[PDB]
Amino acid sequence: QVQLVQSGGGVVQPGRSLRLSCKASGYTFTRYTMHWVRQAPGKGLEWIGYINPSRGYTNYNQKVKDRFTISRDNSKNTAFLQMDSLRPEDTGVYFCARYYDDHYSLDYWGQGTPVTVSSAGGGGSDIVMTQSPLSLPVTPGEPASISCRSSQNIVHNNGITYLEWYLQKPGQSPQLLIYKVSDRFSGVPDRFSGSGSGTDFTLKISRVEAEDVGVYYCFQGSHIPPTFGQGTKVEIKQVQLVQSGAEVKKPGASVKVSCKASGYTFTSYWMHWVRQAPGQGLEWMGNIWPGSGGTNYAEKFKNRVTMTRDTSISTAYMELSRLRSDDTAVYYCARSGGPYFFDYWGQGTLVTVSSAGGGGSDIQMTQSPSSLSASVGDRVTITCSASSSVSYMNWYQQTPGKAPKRWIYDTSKLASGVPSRFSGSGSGTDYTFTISSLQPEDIATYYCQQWSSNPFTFGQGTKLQIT
Amino acid sequence: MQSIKGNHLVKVYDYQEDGSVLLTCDAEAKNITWFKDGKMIGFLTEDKKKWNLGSNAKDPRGMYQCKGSQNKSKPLQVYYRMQTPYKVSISGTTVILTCPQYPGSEILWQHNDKNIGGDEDDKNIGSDEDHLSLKEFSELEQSGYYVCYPRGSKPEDANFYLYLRARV
Amino acid sequence: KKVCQHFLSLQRMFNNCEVVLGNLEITYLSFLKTIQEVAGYVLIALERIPLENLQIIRGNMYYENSYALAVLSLKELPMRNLQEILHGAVRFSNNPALCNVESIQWRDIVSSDFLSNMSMDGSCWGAGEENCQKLTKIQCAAGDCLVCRKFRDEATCKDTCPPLMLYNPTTYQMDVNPEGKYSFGATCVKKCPRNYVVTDHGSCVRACGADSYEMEEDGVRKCKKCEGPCRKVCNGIGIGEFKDSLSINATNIKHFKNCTSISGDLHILPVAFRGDSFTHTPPLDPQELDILKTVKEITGFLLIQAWPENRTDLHAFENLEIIRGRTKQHGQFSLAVVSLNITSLGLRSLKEISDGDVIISGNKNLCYANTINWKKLFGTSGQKTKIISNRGENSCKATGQVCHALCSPEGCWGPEPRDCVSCRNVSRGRECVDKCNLLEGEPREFVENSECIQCHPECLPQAMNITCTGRGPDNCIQCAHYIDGPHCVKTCPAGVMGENNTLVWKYA
Repeated sequence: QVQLVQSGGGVVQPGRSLRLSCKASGYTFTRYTMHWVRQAPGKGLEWIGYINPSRGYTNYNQKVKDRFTISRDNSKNTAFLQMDSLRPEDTGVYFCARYYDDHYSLDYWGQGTPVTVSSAGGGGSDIVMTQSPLSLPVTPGEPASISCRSSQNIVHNNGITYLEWYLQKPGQSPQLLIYKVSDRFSGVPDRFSGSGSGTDFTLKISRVEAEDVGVYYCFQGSHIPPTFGQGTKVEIKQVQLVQSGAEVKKPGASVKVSCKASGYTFTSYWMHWVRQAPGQGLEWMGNIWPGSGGTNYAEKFKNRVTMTRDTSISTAYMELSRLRSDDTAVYYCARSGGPYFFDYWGQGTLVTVSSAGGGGSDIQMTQSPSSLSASVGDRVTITCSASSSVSYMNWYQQTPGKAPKRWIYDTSKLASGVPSRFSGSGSGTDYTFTISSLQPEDIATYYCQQWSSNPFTFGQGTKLQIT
Repeated sequence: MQSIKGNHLVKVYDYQEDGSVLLTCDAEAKNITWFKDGKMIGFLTEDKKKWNLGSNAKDPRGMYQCKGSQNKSKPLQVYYRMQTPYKVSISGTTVILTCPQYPGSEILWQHNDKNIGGDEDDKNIGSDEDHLSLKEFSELEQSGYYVCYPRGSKPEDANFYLYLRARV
Repeated sequence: KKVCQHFLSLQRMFNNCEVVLGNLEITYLSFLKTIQEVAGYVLIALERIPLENLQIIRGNMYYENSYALAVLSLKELPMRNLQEILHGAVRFSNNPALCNVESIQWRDIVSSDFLSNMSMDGSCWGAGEENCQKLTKIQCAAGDCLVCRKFRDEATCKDTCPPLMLYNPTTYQMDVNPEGKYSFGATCVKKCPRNYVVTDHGSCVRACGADSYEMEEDGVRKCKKCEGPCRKVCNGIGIGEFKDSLSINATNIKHFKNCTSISGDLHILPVAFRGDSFTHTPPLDPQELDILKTVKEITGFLLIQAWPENRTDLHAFENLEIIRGRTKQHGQFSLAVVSLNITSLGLRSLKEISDGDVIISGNKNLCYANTINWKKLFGTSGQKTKIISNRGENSCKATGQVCHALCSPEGCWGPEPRDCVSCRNVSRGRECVDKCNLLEGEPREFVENSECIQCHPECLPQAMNITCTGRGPDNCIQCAHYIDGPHCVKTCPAGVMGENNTLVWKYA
């Protein structure tokens, strides 16, 4: 018996990465395409993508082709779907299905693996350093006070509380302002000052002028991934690390944003490399100890970013691969100091990335009615409308808690075991599924599916109930 | 290839004693009307129903489609070498075929209703995106009907098949 | 006779212990019965514990102070045999459940330690009247003594076993004892058995890794004193727990305390002394760099790319002795003291830089270095020094920061006469004086292979000829203190051990 076993589901923090495994049994794993389909709660089946195990050929739905990675192990007859940058919209049951090319239908579906994207581990791995006021406008000459509270106590085992409050004036490099909780940066005027302990810290800006205007974004330090804060933009109520230039690419392309180093022995200060998502806070991306080429890349970008070194030319590249729609950022490439992380910073090479999209829009299937209640023995007719003409239509039966099972293939052919009371008919953009005599065993969710074009499109599903 | 389902009524008669290319129309015989690259090239009022394209030495080529009492059938790309059509290139003894419709989905190929270009265990049959490579082309073995289609769709659902005959 | 020093572990690892040379820490079922002789303490912390044969407690440890028989909170604890606790006091206290024990005195069980004899909650001893105290005093203490005062080889009671070494007046030398007997616990064993290593006092211990070292000068491992620091391999920066460490960082300097053969590569870099932030390191305090001064091999690559500027030498590594470059930083540079501000290369002992080439560059005020002929140091022919951009050699020579002419042609790694590769005349250890005190001098040396070896202090100096030819008081030409036969000595032997440990009168 053909058997597909999904494994690896569970609860992970939003943005985290997850890899699933689908062990295929009962058949030659290399002989049939393995495709991925997700069923979000309350949502219909969404085709994710497929991989040809014999050819390795993979296609992914435009929604996740840049976040999902479909992999396979022929020696293990197992497919892997690497899901990175996990988002709440991706919570759902993930199913693996075999493509029998002969029937142009997903004939076998695995039992599926549930995936829930939520703040289970959020705040543990990171250190949510939320900042108290937000966009607090301050009139000049007033004791404005911006506080930030840390999801854990930021006090490292060395005992040094390595908070810092790096202040970014309009259109400028992040510049460090309070070195630890209560020192001040040399050249950072005493006008700013700060205090705190445990999980709440704050800085009192006793006299504020035009100069301090800008957003004070509190870094973390003890938390293994540096973690900069949301940003309470205060408004009104030498060694220079040269960056590379503004570039704009298209989705999935590659950027190598460079940082030339001058004024400090390049192999003597780790060129830790922040990023600044526009409309979001800074987040470390990964360091590089220019001496030895060591990278310590960060988790949210652990498998997309590659930051290499070229000591001779005094330049540090940072090859981000497979850019996704929200990677548009200004990658300030700063120098990870002695007593203060991110001391003196670079110009930053804004890299706004937004391709057309490609296969964002595909054949759309409409199933009617969405819900139907009928008596035992009643004839039930379900209609499925496609936005464009399809050669063959497939019907799948999904009982609550069970995997979708192919019911009709080729728009009229009943799968093995299907009662003759079920029937499928239609051509082009109109198809019909008919159950001549409803039985109590027929209660399930029924979906029509198109495969003529990638991605495979499924109807909204018809919930059939017995009155 | 062998089948006519999908409105692929135009076929090549490979029962020729002489090197002439004959095309056949699989429609309810009343009168067969032939077309070549969209323009009508003949109207068979009963009697004969096959269309002679001449000697195969003349490299007959074009999109041929027939029509009986129903609407015109799908075209049959004839390409002898002794709507966007399939691209044909010959280099030495290598014959390369190019998919007219390459939306970037996985493109598959079939030769006389037989899958080809899938297994990597063939050094002489390579598939690279919308291009199929046929090295050391065997005129008697590799000639026939060829068809390409995307995963999830049917080969008979293709807009047309390609009839390839090449002496290399 | 089995030996020992959680309840399950102790009841399994003391059960067969016929004698415990340590102490009897029975704390918190009938598991011990033949604990014959105990040279130490007994931490009785619990109602029916036989301990029937537990005969002698030596108090070699104590719970707090002379706390030999500590009790707390056992009527059926018939310590009938425990008849003389030696070298200790009985803290037989908190005996709430103890019966038949108050009736028995607790003082004939101890000798001359009644001052610390505290006890609080003719006569029978233990539970059941079948047991008695069996007084024997009011050298046996357990009643050819059964249990000896100090040492009982097989059956005789001895204070001290036959020594491992017995003086030979026939050799006029204090020789080994052919009947040498290491004192195993209190029993003399011709061979230190039980996989135990002979110790300094002669009592083999299974661990003498403190202030000593283990050696095998014969078929039995011996515990020898630690020459300087004894070998203590530590993983360096790169291989082991610090495998990701990027410098001799602050949080990682200490675990290299006493770390003899840094097996990785010490790599002190600018981030370390600057003290790193995205790695969470406090600034390396310049004094703490002294910790590595015990380093005597850096069997890797020592790239020392900044040391505290207020210090005028790389003295903290003044004990490197081999820099065998099994790993080579940049594949060729093995000792790479580069871009510092050391006045003298200062590394006084590097005597085998095994593999890589050595770059001593950028040390803009390191001037004595260029004189060193780096051919005797390097260890394979593919080495080539690169001593570049040190202080201008003409500038150094004119300013007189030259090697002390009390040092031979080989160069000298620092201005002071101690730091000099090879000596003009002889050498008195780390320094190399003008002339070893052949006649004039307090130490009054004897030159050796171009080295001054201080005379045996047990020999008086003589003013007409050289003091003493060779090391060891046998070879000294003047002996004002007594001289033992044909050898000098501190004093004539009286309390020596002879054929039967005879106190050799020897001579007057």
